[PDB]
Amino acid sequence: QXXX
Amino acid sequence: PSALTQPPSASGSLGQSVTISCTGTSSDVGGYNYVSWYQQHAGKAPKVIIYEVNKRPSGVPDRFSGSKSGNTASLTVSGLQAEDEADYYCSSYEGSDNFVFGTGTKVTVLGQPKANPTVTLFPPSSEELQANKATLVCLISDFYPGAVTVAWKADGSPVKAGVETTKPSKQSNNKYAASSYLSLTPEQWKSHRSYSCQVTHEGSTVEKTVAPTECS
Amino acid sequence: PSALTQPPSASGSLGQSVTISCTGTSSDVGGYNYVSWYQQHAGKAPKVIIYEVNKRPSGVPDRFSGSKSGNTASLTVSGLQAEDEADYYCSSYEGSDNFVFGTGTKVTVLGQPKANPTVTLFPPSSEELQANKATLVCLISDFYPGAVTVAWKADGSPVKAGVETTKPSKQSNNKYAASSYLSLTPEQWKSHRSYSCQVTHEGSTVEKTVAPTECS
Repeated sequence: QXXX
Repeated sequence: PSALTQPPSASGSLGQSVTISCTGTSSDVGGYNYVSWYQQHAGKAPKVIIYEVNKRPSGVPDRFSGSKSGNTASLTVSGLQAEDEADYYCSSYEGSDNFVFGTGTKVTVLGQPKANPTVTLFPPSSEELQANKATLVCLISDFYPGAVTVAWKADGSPVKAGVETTKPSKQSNNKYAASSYLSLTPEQWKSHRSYSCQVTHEGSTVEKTVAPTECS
Repeated sequence: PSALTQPPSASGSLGQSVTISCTGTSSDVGGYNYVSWYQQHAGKAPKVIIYEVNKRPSGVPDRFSGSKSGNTASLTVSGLQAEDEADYYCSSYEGSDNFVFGTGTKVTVLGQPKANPTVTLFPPSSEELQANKATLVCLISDFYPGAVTVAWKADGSPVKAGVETTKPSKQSNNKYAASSYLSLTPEQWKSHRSYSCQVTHEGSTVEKTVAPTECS
């Protein structure tokens, strides 16, 4: 989730 | 390089609970609040059930639980649902734009009830017959657990020819489906009194028949 | 949520370049970029290989590339190797809990000729109608690579409900079988003009069609  | 450390297998009793740990490093699980838990059911797509350590996606099971300690993140499945049978993978940020993944768990739901299979036998389709082929299907559906024996017959005699039987696969009701098919000439079909599909499961044997006794 | 459209199988001879697509629906893959690709080797866990449409993570090989025109993202393996056999998955991080995942693509290094499936569709038999039950079956066989998309359509309009599809199960001839089924109320069966089993396999989709009559 990207997350990042 | 290396990954996150997960256990293979982690079965709760149906209704109870199962926890899956994911143990990593000071650089990964141990250094950020970006721990992601995924489902992924046999053959389907991976599904995020937990982002950022303890955050669920909107319509995620209200008792899928996330918890970091040190280098250990933990998913608690509570209210062990049958449908919970799946693989569970963890992941972590890991410095400058990386993302490492856990080895993966297999979770089981101990105490699922047996189910003997529905056996639907279908004759040569109308259409297919026009095109000059005949294929019988034996649909073996909704059984549990995942093992069956299909043998076919022509007037009470084994046919080893032109039968082919799919391995069983879980269905959205976590029971299994499977099929057996027999390719014939319309000659074969129309010259033999009855073809039978004999599905054996857990000592039980259910046998379905079909006759070239369909209007047309 | 949703699923992002990927192709069923995506196969190449050892050497060629191959493109996988993920076609989204505005929201998630549709003008918005957290489009990421994961490689899912047979039985191991996901490894993200391309983050943010075209960027690749530390330790991924240059022959992997990503792209996104409008509603489709692409990955291209340029110089297909044995170890490129895996399933690939796309995804999109919206802005919240529910990051969406795509459907999956079996990348296959070809070991035989390609086979496009023989879709056979079966109507609910008269005996079954007898018991006041109706199940349709879509036999998909003699195909390779062993990955397909099934889809259903009631009287033109797509159908989600009473459906299950099996995993490709390699026959004795190493071509594959798979089947899909729809169970319904007999009246449901008479509530429509026609039903379609629609299967996607590499270059060719094939859609077969049944209809209710009144034989007995």
